[PDB]
Amino acid sequence: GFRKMAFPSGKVEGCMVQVTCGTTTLNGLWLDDTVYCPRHVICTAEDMLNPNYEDLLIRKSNHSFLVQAGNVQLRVIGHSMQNCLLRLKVDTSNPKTPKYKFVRIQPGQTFSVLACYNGSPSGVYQCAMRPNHTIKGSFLNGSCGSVGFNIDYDCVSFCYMHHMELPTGVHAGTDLEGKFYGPFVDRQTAQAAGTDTTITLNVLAWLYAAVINGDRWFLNRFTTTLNDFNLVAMKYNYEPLTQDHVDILGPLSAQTGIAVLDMCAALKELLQNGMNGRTILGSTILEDEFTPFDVVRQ
Amino acid sequence: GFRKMAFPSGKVEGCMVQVTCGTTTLNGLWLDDTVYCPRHVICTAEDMLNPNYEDLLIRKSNHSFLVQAGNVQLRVIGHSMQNCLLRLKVDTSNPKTPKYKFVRIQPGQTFSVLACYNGSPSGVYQCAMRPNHTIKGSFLNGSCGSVGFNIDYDCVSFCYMHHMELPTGVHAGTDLEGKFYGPFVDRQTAQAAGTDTTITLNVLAWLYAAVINGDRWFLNRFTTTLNDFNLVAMKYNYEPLTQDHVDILGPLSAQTGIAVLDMCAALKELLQNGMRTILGSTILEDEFTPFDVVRQ
Ligand SMILES: O=c1cc(-c2ccccc2)oc2cc(O)c(O)c(O)c12
Repeated sequence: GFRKMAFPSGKVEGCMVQVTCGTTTLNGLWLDDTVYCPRHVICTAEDMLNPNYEDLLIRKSNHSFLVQAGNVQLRVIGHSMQNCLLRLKVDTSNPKTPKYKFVRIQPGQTFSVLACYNGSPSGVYQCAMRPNHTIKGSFLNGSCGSVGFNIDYDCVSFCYMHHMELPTGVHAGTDLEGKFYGPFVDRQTAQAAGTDTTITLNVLAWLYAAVINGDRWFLNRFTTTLNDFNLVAMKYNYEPLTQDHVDILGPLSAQTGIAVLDMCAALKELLQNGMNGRTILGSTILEDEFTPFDVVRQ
Repeated sequence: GFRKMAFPSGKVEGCMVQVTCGTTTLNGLWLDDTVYCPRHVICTAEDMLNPNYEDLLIRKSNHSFLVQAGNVQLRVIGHSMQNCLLRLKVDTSNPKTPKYKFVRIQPGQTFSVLACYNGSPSGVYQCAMRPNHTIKGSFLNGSCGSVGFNIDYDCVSFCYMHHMELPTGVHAGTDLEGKFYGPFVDRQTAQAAGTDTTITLNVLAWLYAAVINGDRWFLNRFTTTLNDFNLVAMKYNYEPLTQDHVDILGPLSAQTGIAVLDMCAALKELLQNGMRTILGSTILEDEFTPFDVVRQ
């Protein structure tokens, strides 16, 4: 009844191409006359903490990159490195280029991922940027260069390009300027992310979504202080709630009729006692990948 | 890393339009020179208690249906009824019509929904045809005509068109021939879905997925016949397992080394004793197919 939804992916699907350098093939994003892809496509198996990407790329030519848009092949007439991305300039300008921008999303925010393989889209799902700057996504081999995005109006805000899977199985990538999210580097060495936490602002948004959907069982008559709640949050590996967070939830406090500090009391009770086998909005776990904005849209 | 994934929606977005008739607008599906939409578009709020569609349809002309594909308007050149669907022959053939079929989805199978409002795609989600022929979808006021679909290769198998919410909160609709899923009718009436049952095939697939992910407390060394398993399942309102279901679980069984009937013996104990968490939750997921699982 209330479920994760992904943006319609059509404006992105039209931008997906396949980029091959040597014996390596991944996905790239074709916008106007530029193709973006992860730079480790030049990289053989010297990915193993060896890569000097400046050295590997100086030895390449436009000729060494093969880019296919569906059936058609596009001629690479230029190339450059932007952080951990390749910028391939091509002769044809994507007729399907949408209105778009590049944005760097902040932890806790959500976006849709179009999981791609050899340049053909295969799946779409919603997810979130974790506090430790990883995403708990679904990426197989060949998904590299898949992009994450939000759509507002006719405009596509790209926020993520996929680069690698970490040992723990979470995923790491960059924005569309090629700067990584988090402490990661694009080399096949072992890398740990920071210890993750739970997105408090999103759980509270979700609890509001349950109230707005006719699920009030977890509420109570109590209340707590911002700091008094925050003390419970730390004991449970939850992100401290900022005063601004409260201000973000204002509109939802209104429609629900529950004061933000009251919902914290409810949440504090849920964390301490558990859920006793009941469910909220259909889930038996405190759900932290809907934003206030997401809940408003449904 | 197990998430519900929807198919890419773009091959379907290219086909969504806006049908208006009177003061009622909903969504329509535009393939070639025909536009498909729910026939209840021609009803008034009054004529919703016991409508005679053939009557209401005879009392309408081409010029009675407004079909808008974005800013452009399409001209209705013809119109007929196909069961619970209106077929509007249109001015133009859709330049963006993909390779497609009309398939009839079986209970337990899944599909992607493109939730549209005013012909404008809003969002994509995945869901399953429940055994009681409803779906637990996400459809607000204005979603009728939104379409459900699967993609295999470059081809869109259309399988659902949305028509109604039932008082349960769940949703009912037709295939793209206009034949409803279930016993439901496009009249405001006292219809309601039957008792739902759990899709046992998908729960068994979920258990294989959890085993693959390192969760395996629920296994046991007991065994069960198909027949003794099916008898227990039905007492708990789980679908009985068919011969074909057992085969569809073949790949997952071998990948795990857990024989199908051994996983059934584990599910049997969970049904009779309860749970403890599986893949993070205490309720068994039943909308993840065996196919969803093998993809990872
Ligand atoms: O997960 C991936 C990781 C890497 C990689 C290479 C060097 C250092 C770190 C990661 O390359 C890839 C290339 C692909 O075509 C693909 O589908 C992938 O999933 C990966």
